[PDB]
Formats: sequence, C-alpha cells, structure tokens
Amino acid sequence: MNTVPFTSAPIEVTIGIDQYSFNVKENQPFHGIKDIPIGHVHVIHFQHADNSSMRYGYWFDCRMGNFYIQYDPKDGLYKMMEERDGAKFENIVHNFKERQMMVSYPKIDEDDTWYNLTEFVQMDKIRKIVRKDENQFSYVDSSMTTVQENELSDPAHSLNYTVINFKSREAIRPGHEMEDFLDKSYYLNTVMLQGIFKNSSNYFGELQFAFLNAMFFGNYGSSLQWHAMIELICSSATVPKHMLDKLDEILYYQIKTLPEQYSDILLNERVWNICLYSSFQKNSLHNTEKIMENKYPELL
Amino acid sequence: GAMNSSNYAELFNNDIKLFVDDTNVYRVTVHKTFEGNVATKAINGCIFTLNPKTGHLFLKIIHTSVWAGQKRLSQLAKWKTAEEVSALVRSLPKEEQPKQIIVTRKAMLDPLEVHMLDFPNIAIRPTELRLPFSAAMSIDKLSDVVMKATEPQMVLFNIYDDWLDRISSYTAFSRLTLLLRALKTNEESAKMILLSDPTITIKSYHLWPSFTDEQWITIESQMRDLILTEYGRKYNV
Ligand SMILES: CCNS(=O)(=O)c1ccccc1OC
Ligand SMILES: CCNS(=O)(=O)c1ccccc1OC
Repeated sequence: MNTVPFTSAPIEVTIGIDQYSFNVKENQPFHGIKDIPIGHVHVIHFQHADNSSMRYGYWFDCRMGNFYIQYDPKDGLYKMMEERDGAKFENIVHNFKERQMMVSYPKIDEDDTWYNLTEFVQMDKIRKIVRKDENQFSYVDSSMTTVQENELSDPAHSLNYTVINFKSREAIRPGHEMEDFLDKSYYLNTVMLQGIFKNSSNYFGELQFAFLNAMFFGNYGSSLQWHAMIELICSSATVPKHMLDKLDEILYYQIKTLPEQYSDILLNERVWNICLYSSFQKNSLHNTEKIMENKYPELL
Repeated sequence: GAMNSSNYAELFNNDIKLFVDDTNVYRVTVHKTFEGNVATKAINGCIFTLNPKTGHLFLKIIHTSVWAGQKRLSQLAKWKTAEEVSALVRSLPKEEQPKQIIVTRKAMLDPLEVHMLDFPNIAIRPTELRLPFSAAMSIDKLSDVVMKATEPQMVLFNIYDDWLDRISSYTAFSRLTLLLRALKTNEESAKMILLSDPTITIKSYHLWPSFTDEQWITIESQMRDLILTEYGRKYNV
C-alpha cells in the first residue's frame, strides 16, 4: 500500500482521490493519503474553496516513484512532486503515519468500481496524451483543450487524444462513401484498431481516460472524445464480440458512477439514443441500456 | 451558412455556384399486386443542378437500372445524387468549378459533404427557401426526355432560354421561380396560361415560349393570379 504525503494544507480545498473526496480547512493539519492500492493508476484532484473555477489534478502510478503534494504560493496551487531520496521519503511517511495525520484511501473490500473504471488505463498511454516528459505523473485541469479542438491554442498544454472525425478522408474510403459513412466498421477495425491503437485494450484505455477527465474535471474536450469513441463502435456493423461485451461493462460502470446531477452536461442525448435504439449495436449493450433507462429515462 | 430571404442577391454575384435538387431522382408509381398487396415500380428520374446566374441546367438523367437489386432506395438516391454532383465538379476545370453548392433539401448535406471531401474549398449549404424545383418535370421537354432515356445520360438546357439578352439574372431567376411555383400549384392552369395563344411558339432549343417583354408582363401577372387563387381554393379565403 502506497502513500502520497502532503507538505501542508495552506488553503481550504476539496481533495479527491479517485472517486473519494474530503474537505480540508485552511491550515488544517493534513499530511496526505495512505493505503492507496497498488496496481492501478490513480488521480488526486483539487478544487479550492474560494475559486471552484479550475478543478485540476494529477494522474500517477505509485509503482513509478515516490510522489508528494506541496502547495506553491506563487502559482497558487497544490503541485505534485517526485522525491528521489528513497530513505528521506519512507522516513517522512512513517513519521506522518505515527502522528496519524493522513487519511486512509477508503476502499470497501466488495468494491471493484475503481478497477472497473480504469481496467485498460495505463500510465504510459496517459503520458502520450498529456505530454510533459520530465515528470512521471500527468497534470490535467478543466480548461485544457484537445488537439482536435485546437484545429478548429497553446500546444504544450493540450490533451493529445486520437483524432476521430466521421467526415474525413481517414474515415471514408474513396468509392465507399455511403458504405463507410453509414457503416464505420472499416474506420473502427482497420484504421483505428489495427492501424492506430493496435488492439482494443489501448482503445478502451483512451476511452476510459477521456471519461474520467470529463467526470473529474468537467473537461469538455474529453467528454467529446469519450462520446466519439462510443459512437464509432455503435455505428459499426462489424465489431468483435469480445469488444462489445467489454464495452457494455465499461459504460455500465461509467453510467453507474456519474453524479446524477451532472448528467445534463456530461451525457450527449444524440450519441446515447443512437447507441441504444438506432445503431447496429442497439441490441448489444444490455447492461448499459438497463442502467440508463432506470437512472436517466429523461435523457431518452 | 443557410441561404434565405436576406442573402438572396448573393445568388447573382460572380462567385460560381450550383443549386442541386434531388426531389425527382427516385420516382415511383404505386400499384396493387395480383395478391392484393402494394408494390412500387420505379420510373426514370433526374438530378436538377442549376447555375442561377448563367441559367445552365445540368440535367443528369437517372435510369431505372441504377435501382436494380438495391435496398433502401430513398436513402440510396441521396448518395447517388451526391456521387453524380461530385463527378460533374471533378470533370469541370478548376476555374469553372463552383465555390458553393446549395442543396434544396437538408438530407443532402451529409451525402454531398462526404462525396466532396476532396474539395474542401467548396462550401455546401442548405437553404430556408421552399423553392419549386420539383416542378421541373412539368416542363414538357424535360418530362419527355427523362422518360425517353434508355441509359444514364447528361441532358443540357438553358432554363432561362435567351432571357439574359434582355433581363438580369436576378430577374430571370425570379421569373423562373414564379413559373415553377405556378406549375407546382396547378399544372393544368399554369400550362394553359403559357400556351393559350397559338401564335407564340417555343423555339426548338428553348423550354419556354418566345414572349415579348410586354407579353411576359401579362404572363407573369397571370401566374401570380393563379397562385393567389389556388391558395384561396385551398385555404378558402
Ligand atoms: C451546352 C448547351 N448550352 S446551354 O447554354 O444550355 C448550357 C447548358 C449547360 C452548361 C453550359 C451551357 O452553356 C454554356
Ligand atoms: C435550330 C436548331 N436547334 S435544336 O438544337 O433544337 C436542333 C438541333 C439539331 C437539329 C434540329 C434542331 O431543332 C429542330
């Protein structure tokens, strides 16, 4: 079990760690989060009590180093840092645990939610979407725009998701205009799966990462990317049966976890009614259709 | 953006543009079968592709053989239209290619946009006007030639005859739309108006009679009356 210590908590802030969150008062004796499960990526995220504008946070994998949080009063935010001195770090953590000034990652044992939301998400792929190679962890916030959003302005700070565009030469073979536009299987299976992603795990990993950035930071370009990757599968007549079964499980847990009060902004009516009721896969997403109908019947 | 009442004179500027109507591409008669079920029999159709400034009518005849063995024909018809429009543009030299294509029905937007991906500098636009181009098959010579075709074929007419020698393109387009609106509301009366006086003939290469300026004013007036009426005879006013 790993730990992310905090130097201090100088400003009042809501801290999240994966799907959990807690309120820390200004100058409360908070020194971090312990008992973090190893084997999964994680996200630690922040909303200041003064300026709920800008949710921001850090994706990290405790197997890639020792990481801590330290508030920077010049840039005005909680920053993740790596500690290279291994003995210095174990020493800091042990002292903080002894004084019991760390909260515990509060995972219930029956609960597989975080695994089910991050099953295909890898740090190495996060780091190619979020390019900042001097760090082992990745910063994301509400305002970051996507590479495709920037084609339609600071490149260093972009989300480099895979560009999907249904009315593009990449998507449409010459001479198959109608066929490829109404049945996107060749764009899904040959262009994206075989060509760009290599396998469905990498595709699912980017889909899951896009959802999580949409949910935790309200990142609009990430929500666009999540729906695009859903729609590309739903609009394909020919999808490996294993991908369809896994997609149903993936979306089930995303819909289960979404806050009921954010569904108005985070869910796109058109994509969902197409996936569930018009598309080739209208009969293939049983778990997702049942949870959507019982939790968001208004949307449909 | 969309073409409408406010940006109407843009049609007659010097940027080349084509109006594409697909209404008459897929045409059927509906009949009973021996068993008492209903079936369709397709008949020849046409794409109506018009330069509103010069009057060029590129009439691509759609022969019923293109539907043989195909499913979902109303949807195919939109993609076939877009295929044929893209082919016409690709044939045209770069300086003669249109900068805009305005489709008369919104369902043509995505089929045309996909077929024109090679032409990113050609704007595809809808319109908010309820233009009467469906009535082009009420033009005797058009109805007759599309029905005589035994194979796919590209037929050419000037839908303004020689009008541009005497009037502007704005005025010619307005005259065309009035004639077509009339033919669409009451084809019988409209055609009676146009051919009542035997002394006014149609030249071999023209669609409409050789009216003098003064006779056109009378004609245009009669077509207005027709349309107001049929609106009464329909709305009881
Ligand atoms: C080519 C027969 N003359 S026309 O005026 O009817 C015409 C129709 C279509 C395209 C160009 C045209 O003229 C240059
Ligand atoms: C005066 C020619 N006009 S035409 O284009 O309609 C035509 C062409 C060739 C032969 C006969 C014709 O018409 C009767």
